[PDB]
Amino acid sequence: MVLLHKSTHIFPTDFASVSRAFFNRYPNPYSPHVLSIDTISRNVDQEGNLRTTRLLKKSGKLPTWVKPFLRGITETWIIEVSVVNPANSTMKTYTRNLDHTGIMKVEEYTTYQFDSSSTIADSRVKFSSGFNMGIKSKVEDWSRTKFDENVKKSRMGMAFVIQKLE
Amino acid sequence: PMVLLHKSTHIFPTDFASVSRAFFNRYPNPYSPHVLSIDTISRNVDQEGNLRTTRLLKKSGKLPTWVKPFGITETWIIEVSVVNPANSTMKTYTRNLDHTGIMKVEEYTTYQFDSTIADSRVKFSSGFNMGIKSKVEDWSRTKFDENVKKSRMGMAFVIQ
Amino acid sequence: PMVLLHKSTHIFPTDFASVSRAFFNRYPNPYSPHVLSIDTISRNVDQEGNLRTTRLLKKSGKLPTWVKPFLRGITETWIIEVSVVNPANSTMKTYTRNLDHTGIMKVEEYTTYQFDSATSSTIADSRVKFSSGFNMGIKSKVEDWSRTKFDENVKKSRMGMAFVIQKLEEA
Amino acid sequence: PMVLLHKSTHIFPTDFASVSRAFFNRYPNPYSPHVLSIDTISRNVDQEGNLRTTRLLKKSGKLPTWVKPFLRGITETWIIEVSVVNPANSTMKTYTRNLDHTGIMKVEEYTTYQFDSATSSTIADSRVKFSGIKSKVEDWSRTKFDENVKKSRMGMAFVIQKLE
Amino acid sequence: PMVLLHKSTHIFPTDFASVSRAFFNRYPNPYSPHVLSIDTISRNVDQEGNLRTTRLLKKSGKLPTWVKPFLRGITETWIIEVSVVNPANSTMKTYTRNLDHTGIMKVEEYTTYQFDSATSSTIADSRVKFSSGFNMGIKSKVEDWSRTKFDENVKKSRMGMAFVIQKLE
Amino acid sequence: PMVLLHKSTHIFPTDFASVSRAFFNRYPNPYSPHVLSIDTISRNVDQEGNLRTTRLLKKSGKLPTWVKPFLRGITETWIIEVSVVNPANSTMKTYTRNLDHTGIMKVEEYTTYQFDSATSSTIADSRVKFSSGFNMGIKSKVEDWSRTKFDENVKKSRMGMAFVIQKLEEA
Amino acid sequence: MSASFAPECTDLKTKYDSCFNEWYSEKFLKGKSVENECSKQWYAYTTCVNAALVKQGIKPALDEAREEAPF
Amino acid sequence: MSASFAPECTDLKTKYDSCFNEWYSEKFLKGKSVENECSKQWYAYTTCVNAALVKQGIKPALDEAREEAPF
Amino acid sequence: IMSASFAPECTDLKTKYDSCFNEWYSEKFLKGKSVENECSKQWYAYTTCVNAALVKQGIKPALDEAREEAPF
Amino acid sequence: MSASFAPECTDLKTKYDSCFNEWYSEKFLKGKSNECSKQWYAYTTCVNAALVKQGIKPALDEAREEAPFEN
Amino acid sequence: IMSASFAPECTDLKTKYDSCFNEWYSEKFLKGKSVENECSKQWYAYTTCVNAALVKQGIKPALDEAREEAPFEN
Amino acid sequence: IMSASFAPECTDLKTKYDSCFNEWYSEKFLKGKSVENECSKQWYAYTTCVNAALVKQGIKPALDEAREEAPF
Repeated sequence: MVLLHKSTHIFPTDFASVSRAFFNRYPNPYSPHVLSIDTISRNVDQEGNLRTTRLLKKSGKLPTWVKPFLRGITETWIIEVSVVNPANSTMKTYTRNLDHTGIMKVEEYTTYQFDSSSTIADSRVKFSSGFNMGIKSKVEDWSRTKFDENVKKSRMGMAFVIQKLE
Repeated sequence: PMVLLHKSTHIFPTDFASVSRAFFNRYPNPYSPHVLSIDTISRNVDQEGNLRTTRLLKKSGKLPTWVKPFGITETWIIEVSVVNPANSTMKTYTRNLDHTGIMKVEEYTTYQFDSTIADSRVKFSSGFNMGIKSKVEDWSRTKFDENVKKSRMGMAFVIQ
Repeated sequence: PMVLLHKSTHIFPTDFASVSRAFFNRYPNPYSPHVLSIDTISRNVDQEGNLRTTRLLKKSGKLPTWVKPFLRGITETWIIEVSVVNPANSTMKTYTRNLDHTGIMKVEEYTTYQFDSATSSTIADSRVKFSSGFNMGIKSKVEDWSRTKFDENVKKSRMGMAFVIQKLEEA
Repeated sequence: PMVLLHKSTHIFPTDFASVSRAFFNRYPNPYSPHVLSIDTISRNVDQEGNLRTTRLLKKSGKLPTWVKPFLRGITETWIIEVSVVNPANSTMKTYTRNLDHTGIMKVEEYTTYQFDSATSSTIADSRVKFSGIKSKVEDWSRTKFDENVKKSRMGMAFVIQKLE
Repeated sequence: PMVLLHKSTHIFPTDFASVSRAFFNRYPNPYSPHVLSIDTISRNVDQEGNLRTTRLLKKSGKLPTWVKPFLRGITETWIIEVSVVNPANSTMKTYTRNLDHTGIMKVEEYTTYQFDSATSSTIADSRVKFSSGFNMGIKSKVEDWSRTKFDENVKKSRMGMAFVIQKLE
Repeated sequence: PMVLLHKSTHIFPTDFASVSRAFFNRYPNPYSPHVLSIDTISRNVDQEGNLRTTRLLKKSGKLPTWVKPFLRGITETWIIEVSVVNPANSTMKTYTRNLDHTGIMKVEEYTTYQFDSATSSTIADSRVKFSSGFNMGIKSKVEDWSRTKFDENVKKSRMGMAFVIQKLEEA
Repeated sequence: MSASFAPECTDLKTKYDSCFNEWYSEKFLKGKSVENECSKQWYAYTTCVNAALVKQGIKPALDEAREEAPF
Repeated sequence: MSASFAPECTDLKTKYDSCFNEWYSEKFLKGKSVENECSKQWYAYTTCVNAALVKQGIKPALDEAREEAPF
Repeated sequence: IMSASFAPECTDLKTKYDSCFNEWYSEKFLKGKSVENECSKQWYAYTTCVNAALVKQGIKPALDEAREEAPF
Repeated sequence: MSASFAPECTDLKTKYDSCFNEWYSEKFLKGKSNECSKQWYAYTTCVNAALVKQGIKPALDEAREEAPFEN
Repeated sequence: IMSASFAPECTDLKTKYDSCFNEWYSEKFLKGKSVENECSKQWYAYTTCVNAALVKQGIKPALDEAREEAPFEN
Repeated sequence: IMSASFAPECTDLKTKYDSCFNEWYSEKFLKGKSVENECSKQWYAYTTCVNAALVKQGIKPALDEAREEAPF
């Protein structure tokens, strides 16, 4: 199953301050569940762009609709990959979860692009769950069982009644 | 809508008259305790001399425990049957009347004389899948809104 | 319908214009993270010169664990906020309550701000009324259960008694 | 404390000796599979010529779906069953109730069998009396209130400062 | 890994031949409605003249409420049944256990049938061992919780304290 | 009763006075929103000249998912906080624990603050013990389950076998 | 003997069913009849029941499944 | 056929119940007796039961309810 | 940072309006210099965008009902 | 009657079981004696054909290697 | 920006007291200039109010019980 | 307050590297005055400590696998 969301915001400031903010956005009081950020790799490529890969660890609650055994607080690793193109003054950022991926994959793309007098940031999120197939399988077993049970009950009941008749 | 099909066959070592009479009288009995009541809705003999009956049953049962977080204690079931006394044959059809949004369970059974041979096929049809999609859509929305707030705010804070 | 009450009072070491203006601008702020939006639905000055406003808020939050399992989860709730300012007396009255999930709970909060020239301070008195029906829901589910079970038990008593009576006559 | 009452009546087309005797031997029977054991605790003839019996039954079963989800599950209940028989008037009085799990619920049942010469039948009248969350709700409301008082004081003060 | 034991003894006022034959034919019967099928996998007479049988039952039933409700619901279990009959001594030994769902629980039962001429009766001794890993599952969940709570609290302390220390100036 | 231990260390790039004073004034702060109130219960200087303080904190919070679902939800906890400051050696000891909800869990924390002139820094060592006993509740339910299943099965055998033996002797 | 979902009808239902059983076993299946010889008891029963069935929220769905011919 | 909560008592119990059933049907209900004609079987059964029952954690609630008069 | 409208398209309009109303609230109304609405341009824009968004939402009846109520 | 887990095998199972039972009671327990190989062959060919499709065959083969009555 | 007492009535009092303690803590106690209670007045108002509130509270027993303990002894 | 590494021992090293990077990012990279790594020492120290710690964490397979992805 896949769900998609989008958002736009305009930052009343220059591309340099924004992108710099992004690299340093943690900690901040609006983001309390963030435990760590680590820089895995960073360099400027052949075409002159800065390429960074970072690792975050967050704390949080797994969703109510998940199996109530996995409910509770856990920690998730998240990867964040970014490209800055200083020529066009544009930035692309991508995060996705590394673990709990069987349950969901939640990916976020956000592009910052300059408008010569503000930085326009476009956000896209794609959510994906395999929960649907798990539920479906559990249903298959339920149906098999209900069917088999009902066949025994039919056979017994009809016997009991046919006898009580004759 | 998911669909699963099951089939079954049974052999009764006795006469069609007794099987079909038993079918009309199979409740109550100790192996089918969930049957609360059975009522005859309509019965008549049709153009070709066949008996056509429609009955109404109420059985109790629980929705499966894992579907709960996405229920009702009682289900109504319609049972429709044709008996052909010439050929000694019978056809039956049962299905639930309500909770059809969740699941529909249809069972066709044909009885025929040889001992009496019974052929059953059940079609389960589900939408249990469709139920999750609603709760998940809601969760997704709320989460996305929360995060949109946190991204905007956090970023503004640091930009300061 | 259960009704619970709470009261609270705060004193602001400041003036009515600052307090009331803050109230109209109290979101966003770092201590109120579940507030998602505020909107002004209507605003006008009445016959008596008092300012009348109705605003709409959206909050996110989890429903309490004690609700039925189908409603459990995280949701967004709408809140109405209704306020009157009297610039003559320097007084304000506000009232908020949730618009949806009203089957589950209703939470109403009345708050009166009044200026006090004596303490040179603005006094705010809040009273909150929680009113629910979860209790009525439990009582209902139980009653239905009782009827159904009673039916089964009388059925089994009758069926069983008949069975045994029949078997004890073949003798 | 919730109290519910129910009544039901059945007519057995047979004689008092048969109905009452069947009652003393009513288990096992195919409709009562969850009954595990029956024992006669005491049996005597009283001053007025009646037989007074006390019996102890044990049954298995699932606790009702509306309880705290930790006590939900399958358990065993002990039941006391007390009876008086009047051979003269051909009447019987019975009383059953659970001995344990009473903290959760009490279920009492009266059933009287009486012979009716008119119908040549035995008439059975059964009467049943069935007889914490609010605390949890109270605690919830106090907490939500305290949290919210904090948030209002803090938030308001914050904004008032920023407007200065 | 939690283990519980139960033992029980039953006395059949009849001869070993009748009891053991009943055992080989104990299903279907009205008091065991959840048994869906029984099948004979192998049957042989061994070196010592004893009958060695292996059978497969399929049962339906509901998983217990104490299990992770993701596994809760109704299903089917396969059960294997192994038996030895000694016709000389008039004795029988049997063993059953579930083949599947062993992740949730393993439930084993040994039973010996023996004749007692004194009572003219066949005495059946049963010993059952229930064993589950549920306990380890809870403990693990609690541990992860503790680890996470601790991490959160370390962050809150470092951040908060640093904040207040900064506020002093 | 399970016991889990965690230990941790932090280094404050500042002097003991600032760290310890910060300690007595750590609330409110934006990273600790669940703290509702703190009160000083008793404070005195002891015979050997060390400051001895006892304080009372109240927190709001959610009970862990692994507790009995009848207890799940949000509540309030009282916490006692006991400390000694040694102005001579520049050292501090603190101890906290929950006063209520001890049926569910006890969480203890000992922490020593110390000045290290080498690094010109204050080193804080924390050692936490979690203890529960929740387990004994769960196990109890399983026991009961097993007992009942076993009794049922005995019934089923005794009846079932009898039945079959009967059906065979009619032959 | 079966109960009706509406207890008030149960007794009547028993009378109709008894009669129908004899007509079915002795006459219809033996090729001696193609009519409904149970009109009195049927009428009584069907009136009582339909009185009950209007109260129940099931009449629409039942009617829809009666306009269907699953054969 | 029914079982006692103490398996050792089931046979004695059967013997007793058998005797009582006869007495109840043939003597008591017919007014030909208002005495206890099951002294021995009842003694064996009840000795066993009280022996087994006293070990049970159920004996208090039971005794409590026996002081009670539901009529 | 300025508050969001439940409909993002209205946020900017809302900001303008609120800004204008703020100036009026402090400088005129509270000081007794006015009992009229000097922000009708911005208000009209804002309120049109909002009510447009509000129709899609299932809340207009409930909002109206508690607005017909007078909690004072 | 008794079901095989694979319906196609049930008649075969009956025959086999029928045969085994006689042999069990009349020859084996009386020390007078494999007279069921035909019925056994048919039955077991059907069952094993059915078991290959079953997802329990690994676990079953594995459990058939265990000897629960040894030590 | 000031912490609350569990009893609202005491907060202002608590604040006065805390302010006083702080000055004494940083300037006199930590510098070896004092080992007595130079905040007795504020301490008096605040603690009288607090214990008044505490009497009504359901935690007074658990708290008293925990105050007889000495977690730093051995 | 500055970010923590998942390995507390690296936090100090991390802080240095990050600090260095910020400068270079703002003053050199974006203004076209540099496209090289003037942070090699601090970076080496940090990433050595980090990889040392990373071997211990059971997440390294997943991270390695996910670095083979190219999401753009």
